[PDB]
Amino acid sequence: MSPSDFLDKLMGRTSGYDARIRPNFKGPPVNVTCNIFINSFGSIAETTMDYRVNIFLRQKWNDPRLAYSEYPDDSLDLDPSMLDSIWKPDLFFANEKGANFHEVTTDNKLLRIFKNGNVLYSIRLTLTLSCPMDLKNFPMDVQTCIMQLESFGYTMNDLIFEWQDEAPVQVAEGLTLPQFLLKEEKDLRYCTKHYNTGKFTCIEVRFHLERQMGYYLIQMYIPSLLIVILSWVSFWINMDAAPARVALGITTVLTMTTQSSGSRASLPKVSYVKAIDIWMAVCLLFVFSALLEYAAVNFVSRQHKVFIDRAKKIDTISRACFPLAFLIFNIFYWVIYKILRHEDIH
Amino acid sequence: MSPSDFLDKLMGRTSGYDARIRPNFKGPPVNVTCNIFINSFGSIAETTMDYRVNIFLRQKWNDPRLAYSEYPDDSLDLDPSMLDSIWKPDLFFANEKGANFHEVTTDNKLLRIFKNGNVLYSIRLTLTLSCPMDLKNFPMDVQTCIMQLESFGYTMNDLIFEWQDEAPVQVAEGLTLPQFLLKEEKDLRYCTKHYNTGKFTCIEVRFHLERQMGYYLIQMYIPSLLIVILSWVSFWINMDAAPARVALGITTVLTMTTQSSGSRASLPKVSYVKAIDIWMAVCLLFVFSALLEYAAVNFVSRQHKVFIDRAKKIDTISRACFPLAFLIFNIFYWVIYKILRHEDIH
Amino acid sequence: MSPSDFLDKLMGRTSGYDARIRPNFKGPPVNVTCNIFINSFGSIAETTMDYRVNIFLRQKWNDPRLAYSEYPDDSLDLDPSMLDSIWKPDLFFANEKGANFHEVTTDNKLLRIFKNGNVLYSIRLTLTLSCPMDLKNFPMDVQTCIMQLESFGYTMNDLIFEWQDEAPVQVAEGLTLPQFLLKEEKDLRYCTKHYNTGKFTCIEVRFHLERQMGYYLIQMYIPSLLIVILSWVSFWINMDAAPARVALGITTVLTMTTQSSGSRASLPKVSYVKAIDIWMAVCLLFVFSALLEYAAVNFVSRQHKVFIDRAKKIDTISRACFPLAFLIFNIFYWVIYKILRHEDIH
Amino acid sequence: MSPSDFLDKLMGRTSGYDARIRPNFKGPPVNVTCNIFINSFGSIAETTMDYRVNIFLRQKWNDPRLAYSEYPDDSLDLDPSMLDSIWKPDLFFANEKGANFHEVTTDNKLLRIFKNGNVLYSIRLTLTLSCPMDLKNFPMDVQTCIMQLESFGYTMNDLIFEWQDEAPVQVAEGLTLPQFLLKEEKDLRYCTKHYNTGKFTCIEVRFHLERQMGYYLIQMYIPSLLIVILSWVSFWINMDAAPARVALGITTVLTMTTQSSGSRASLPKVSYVKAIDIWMAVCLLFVFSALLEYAAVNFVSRQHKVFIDRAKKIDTISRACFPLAFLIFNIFYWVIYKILRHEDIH
Amino acid sequence: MSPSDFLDKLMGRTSGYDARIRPNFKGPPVNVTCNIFINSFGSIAETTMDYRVNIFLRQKWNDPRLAYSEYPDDSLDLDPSMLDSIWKPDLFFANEKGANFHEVTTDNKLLRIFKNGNVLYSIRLTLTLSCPMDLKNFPMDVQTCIMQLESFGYTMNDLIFEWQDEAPVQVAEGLTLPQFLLKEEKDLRYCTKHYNTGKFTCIEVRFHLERQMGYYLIQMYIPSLLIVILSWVSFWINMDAAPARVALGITTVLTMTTQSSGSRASLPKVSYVKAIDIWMAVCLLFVFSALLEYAAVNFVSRQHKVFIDRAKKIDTISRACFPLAFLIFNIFYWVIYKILRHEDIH
Ligand SMILES: *[C@@H]1O[C@H](CO)[C@@H](O[C@@H]2O[C@H](CO)[C@@H](O)[C@H](O)[C@H]2NC(C)=O)[C@H](O)[C@H]1NC(C)=O
Ligand SMILES: *[C@@H]1O[C@H](CO)[C@@H](O[C@@H]2O[C@H](CO)[C@@H](O)[C@H](O)[C@H]2NC(C)=O)[C@H](O)[C@H]1NC(C)=O
Ligand SMILES: *[C@@H]1O[C@H](CO)[C@@H](O[C@@H]2O[C@H](CO)[C@@H](O)[C@H](O)[C@H]2NC(C)=O)[C@H](O)[C@H]1NC(C)=O
Ligand SMILES: *[C@@H]1O[C@H](CO)[C@@H](O[C@@H]2O[C@H](CO)[C@@H](O)[C@H](O)[C@H]2NC(C)=O)[C@H](O)[C@H]1NC(C)=O
Ligand SMILES: *[C@@H]1O[C@H](CO)[C@@H](O[C@@H]2O[C@H](CO)[C@@H](O)[C@H](O)[C@H]2NC(C)=O)[C@H](O)[C@H]1NC(C)=O
Repeated sequence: MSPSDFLDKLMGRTSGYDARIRPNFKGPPVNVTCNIFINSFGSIAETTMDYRVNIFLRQKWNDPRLAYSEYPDDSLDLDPSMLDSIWKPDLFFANEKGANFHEVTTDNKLLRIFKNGNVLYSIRLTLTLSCPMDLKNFPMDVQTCIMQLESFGYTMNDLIFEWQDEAPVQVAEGLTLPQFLLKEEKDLRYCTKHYNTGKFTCIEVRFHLERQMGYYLIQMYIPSLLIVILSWVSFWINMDAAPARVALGITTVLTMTTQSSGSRASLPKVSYVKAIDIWMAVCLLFVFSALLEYAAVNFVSRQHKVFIDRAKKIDTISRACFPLAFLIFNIFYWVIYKILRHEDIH
Repeated sequence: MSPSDFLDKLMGRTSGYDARIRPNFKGPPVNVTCNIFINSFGSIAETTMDYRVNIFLRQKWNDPRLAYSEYPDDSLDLDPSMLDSIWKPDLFFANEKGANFHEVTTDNKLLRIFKNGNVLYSIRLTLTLSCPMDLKNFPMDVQTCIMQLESFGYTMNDLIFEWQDEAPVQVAEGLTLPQFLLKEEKDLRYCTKHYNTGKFTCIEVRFHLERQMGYYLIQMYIPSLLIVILSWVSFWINMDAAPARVALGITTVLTMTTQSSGSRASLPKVSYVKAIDIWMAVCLLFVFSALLEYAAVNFVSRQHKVFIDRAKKIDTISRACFPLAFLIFNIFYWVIYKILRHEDIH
Repeated sequence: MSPSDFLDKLMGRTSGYDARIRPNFKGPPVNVTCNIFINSFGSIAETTMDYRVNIFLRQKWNDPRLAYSEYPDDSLDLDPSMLDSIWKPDLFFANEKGANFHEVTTDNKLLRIFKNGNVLYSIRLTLTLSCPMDLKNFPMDVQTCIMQLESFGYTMNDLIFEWQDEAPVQVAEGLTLPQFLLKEEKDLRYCTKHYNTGKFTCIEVRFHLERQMGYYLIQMYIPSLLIVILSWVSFWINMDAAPARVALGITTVLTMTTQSSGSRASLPKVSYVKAIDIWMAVCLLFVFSALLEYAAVNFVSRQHKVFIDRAKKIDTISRACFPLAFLIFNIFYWVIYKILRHEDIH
Repeated sequence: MSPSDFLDKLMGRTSGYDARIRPNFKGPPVNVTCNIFINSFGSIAETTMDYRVNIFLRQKWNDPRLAYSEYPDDSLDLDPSMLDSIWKPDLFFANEKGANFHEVTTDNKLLRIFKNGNVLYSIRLTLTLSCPMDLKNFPMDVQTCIMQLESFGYTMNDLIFEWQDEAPVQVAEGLTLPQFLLKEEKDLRYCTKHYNTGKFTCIEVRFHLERQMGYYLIQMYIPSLLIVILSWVSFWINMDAAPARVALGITTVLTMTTQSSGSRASLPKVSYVKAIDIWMAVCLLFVFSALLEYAAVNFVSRQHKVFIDRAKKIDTISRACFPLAFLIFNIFYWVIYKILRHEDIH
Repeated sequence: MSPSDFLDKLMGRTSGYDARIRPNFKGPPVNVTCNIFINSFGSIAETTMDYRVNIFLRQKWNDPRLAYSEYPDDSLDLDPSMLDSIWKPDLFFANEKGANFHEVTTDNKLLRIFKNGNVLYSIRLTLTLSCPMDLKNFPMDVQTCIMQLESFGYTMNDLIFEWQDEAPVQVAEGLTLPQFLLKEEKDLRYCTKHYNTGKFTCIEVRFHLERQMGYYLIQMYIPSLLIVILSWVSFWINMDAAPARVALGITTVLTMTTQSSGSRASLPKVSYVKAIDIWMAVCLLFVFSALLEYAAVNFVSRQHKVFIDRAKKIDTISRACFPLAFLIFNIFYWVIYKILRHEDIH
């Protein structure tokens, strides 16, 4: 009746329970059903290609040696300090770079035991998980982060992991990300590792994150468009003001180069072309073409009177031709980069 | 009479005390009253959306098995090394990203036991707590940091947390923050977590922090206003000095772009518009309009004499119209951003 | 006679010594005298408002139960591994953000026991201590760092800390700081904490640090003075060279703005005005006034001959008036900021 | 038959097994065969000259005292908590700056014991390994990272390490690096340490990494080439526009200096010349020569008419001579830096 | 004969060996001879004034109680897990800011015991050691790093440290440093600490590091020399081109200021003058003098014809006088900073 003697009667030397033996030795494999609650989600860094998460991991399995029939209550929520005295699955995260438990006050490790021997085991973890990021279409990209739960020491004939049938991944209410939107749907997949040591169980969960475009509109696109429009001002300046137009061209080209360099400041040094790179390259080509247009005008207007009329015609043609070509480029760029974004994330 | 035998007579194998059993087993839930002393408060980072605090956490509860009637003194302040031999609540901080205890010399873990079994337990902690920050109205914003104290392994029928009736949150005297002002009032709320594992107790405390505006006046607003005034100098320069006025416009526009980029250097990449963004955008529009005004003057004054008088009229009109419009914008901006700040923090 | 049996005869089950009981139970409080040797001193960061120190902490007290009369030698320097078997004071550092012990080879924890029971206990620590910094007069400021030694679990009726009468704070010979000068005198004060848990002993030591001005002369003051002198060159250029003088004014103003922004790069975002801020503001006002002077000259000289003579008079007056006013400002600035520095540090 | 008594019958006080004695005491040395699975590979930093890896390390050896003949199954995959009760080799990584084990849930330490006493021991590690990098030919370099497995406490007469005959190094499928390509072939070598303490076994594995050139084309080469082409525009401007051409030369030279400084931002301060340094130096020489060409033209054209024709001839010659010389330099540079890259990596 | 009983017969309760007593109690002090193997050497940071090293530390002493006469072999290389059961010296590093042991696989702690009781104890450590750096002559300086090995708990009458007579400091073959050259000779000195707690043994080793000058030639000296040569181009431009020459002077002065600021980017904020500071100051003075020369020419040439001839004479004199004075300064600077470097390092 007392609780103290029941605790060590269930598991102990008198009971003969061995925590080094899985519940069904030399029998069917242990079936562990897992679910995850995401308390926080952030620190998504493209430079290191990883993200930090904080979760409650819940594992449920069955231990026949832990079945009791004395206490009337079906479930026993006991003290989370006898985890060392019972068998537990050897779960680990395959793509984890860094993981830690939480020891604030009492370690966060809930354990409930049912009448039939069902064990529920909940533990709070902080993980840093690697995420290979495809940075093509970078300002308008969608990334897929994965989380793999794998057995390290037991093969498929001893330990099998399964996702819970209902709500395997829950997210804390009000969880928002400053840079990304987390899609409501989450993919559950069956990884299965094959090493030279054998076959090991694995379960995978995939989160989809869409980058928000407002910051890049404020920071990169609008300043570059302003530089292009500023370079167009040269066409309305008197053709005899050589220092003015030449300085306009120089400053616009150099500023465009600086902005192109700065657009990849917080990104890994990937060796393919991104969407922002295409935008910056076209803007640089536009400002360079404006400077070359003035160079042609200056060269033509001193060939001595059709040489003056020809330069005036070049300026008047450019005044309308540059914005029209830029508008056509903008239409094509935005249409094709909002059409690629209609490709299925899967 | 001796202290040594009393210490292990109160809790030990002879006494039969079990630290794995809560004080009132199969009875009413344990009522733990908590209070907090804030020793330090700082490291408020908008990029990571967290703040670091150092606290003394005091928990008081009642243990009937710990009631004694031998020693005359009502309270016993004993050695803080037998915390492992008594039951303690499993408190944890829900929004904590990182927590640590202090082990300098002797671990800081005071324990007092009263005659009636009242236990007072004080522990020094350093916490990093996540704070979701609303950066709209950024230079003139007010943030609300929260701290949640929650039970991990016990449900509401076993463990209930309550704030102390008098002085639940105390702050160290002379505690100041370089960037923020901490409001005297603190909000105490009742969170209550509902997971698939059950219902768990929670208590919340909210601190209000008002950002001080002096640094942003020195660093961002005044330099931008100086750039705008500098761009106004062009209107008083001779209209024939094309390189001078064109260079003025170019340099002011490029400097304005650089300042706008630098105004978000230490901020998260949020995708909404802040107050400083509106200010920078309007200043950029003003300097761009000054350059376009000179472009119009230069184009008009060479159409050949009303063409010269018209350009002179444009310059004389701009000389008065630009500062007046800027003053009207300043009045509206500051009035509406000191009117929004009158909205109740709650 | 053997040492091995004497070691556990002094403290052990046979002796009846209890390490959980203070030396004079139910009697006068234990008087612990402390002294500190500073091995290193550095990492003074204004952004985080803390400094890192490395110390040897020596505590001396009396334990009557540890008095022996067998060995002829008065002092016994024993192995530093039986610290767990004797009572020790629960000292801690109130303003410490981070502390660590040193475990290189054998842990650094000397223990000597005298014939009369006097215990000397020396331990090597590394501390990060918070220092609230008053950054007014920043380039020519004097800071006061404090170190508080406080009892966590014992009140004044059980434990009292005192500084040693002679040499309570010693500094390692040749200890220098790259940015600061450490004053020879150190202040010893009596803090005493009053919480809702009671009254706790505290002792405080204050170090005074004077910032050295050579780096700021090389880095900030001289470049700004050079920019001001460069802006004065405009007064000697021909008044018809509008692009030259206008470009001089623009570049000087923009460079002054950049230097003013950079002068607060490694400082916390405080919301008051510092001395370097006043210097930068006055230099910016000077260069802006030079540009406005040229704007006035350019406007006046085209009003058509007294209009040319008047502009020449303005230039000739400015040539002498600008350096004289700057010299007067320099005299006042340096005099009042070397007069404020004569205020007593206490 | 029971597992519990078999576990401590194999190794324990009853068996007489001593974990402090190697399997063949006073006999032939223990032959440990090792293999490695690389789970992740990244964080290759030139500044610190190290790279971070995550591996599964598998060691196989023979322990005659662990041979059993009771259980029918040839292999026993037991609980990974009795590693302390058996002898294990003292492997360590010679070039490791930082190493850590993984304790997520159950520590990742698989152990299998065969009928004949063969022990297979697999452990998950995260290593930071130093890599001395030869940065000559930096944008087009190939680096060789090494990993050394060495015995610390046993000499060659007690412990010998060998690579597994088949698949000693496996890489996870889909493992990619943002900056480098990892060559399929891996070199296996026999290091052998000779200290004053004796001779110690060592085995080495070498990975070859080729840097991808796309990022440096986008970031460094193309902007510099654009600056050079921009400097060529001066030759087509009217020779009387002195401020325009002089400003072109100044801006191109200063931008070239800034790009040369920025090309070594994320590199160690090595004291030899790299390929990117040669490219930047030649580009700087080209833009400086363009400015000096205009200086010569300006000086010649005012010697007063053959002085005007001579300056025109200089400009017309430069118009064709500068791009031709730059093209010849580009041909030579790229040919010799894609010829050096044909040198055998070994 | 068996090894297992011999291991605990040598040290154990049966033997009576006490690890808390030094080998010769109440006798002559223990003489520990030390030597060091440097596996790696790097991370020399001037900002924090420290360097990181990785070493094997070998200590040899004599323990009479450990002398055996049973096993025929003179030396026993036993398992490195019984270090807790024998006495060891309490060595520590006086100038260490951070130290860590290596626990990869089996902890790296070799122990050999000889027939006569000689103990050899080797341990792998990673240290961060503070190094006070004299940054006068910074680009061409030589630094001296020290390493102190000191006893913490034992005085000179109990424990004495000595360097090994032959090869006390060995360096791994092929050890190179990107920024420094490590001199072959190493100084061995006798520190001896005198505290208020007594006299403590210490041994010191000094390494000499010479900074390599190639990086600073590429990064700082050559760009500044190019800026000076660029400023000399103004003397060959027509004296009537005021915007061109004035812009040349402005850009050269501002770029020189920026380079002077950037030359101390990765250095502590010391308050004395370095060699690079002298170089930058003289270059800044040269470019400022060129601008002032043009200002004088512009002022003189409009005093209205001897006023034109005088300005032409000033320009022609400057054309030869500026490079000659710069060459003389270069000769003096390099001669005296390669003469100071001939001072003996000791
Ligand atoms: C774990 O789940 C697996 C899969 O459902 C179970 O394996 C099945 O067991 C039933 C009952 O004995 C057999 O009829 C099936 O043929 C098995 N299928 C496979 C693929 O093995 C297994 O028994 C479960 N383990 C436990 C302990 O209940
Ligand atoms: C903890 O506090 C709760 C709330 O005051 C107590 O619950 C009440 O107990 C009284 C006395 O038995 C009952 O009359 C009330 O109906 C209870 N209310 C509720 C909502 O449960 C509880 O008894 C306290 N626990 C202890 C150990 O004193
Ligand atoms: C610790 O120091 C205090 C202060 O000197 C001692 O308290 C005094 O003790 C003497 C001797 O009994 C009394 O006459 C005084 O009245 C006490 N003064 C106060 C303010 O308490 C105390 O006894 C010392 N403790 C020990 C163990 O020696
Ligand atoms: C480990 O491998 C070595 C090398 O194969 C073995 O050494 C050989 O052992 C055989 C059998 O006794 C001898 O005939 C050879 O002369 C040995 N060669 C050398 C170079 O020593 C060694 O026996 C193996 N160890 C074990 C325990 O099997
Ligand atoms: C450690 O070394 C010291 C110095 O050599 C030894 O001290 C000497 O011991 C000899 C032999 O007894 C004496 O003759 C000398 O007078 C001692 N000199 C000094 C300065 O003390 C010491 O004996 C050595 N310790 C051991 C255990 O051998």
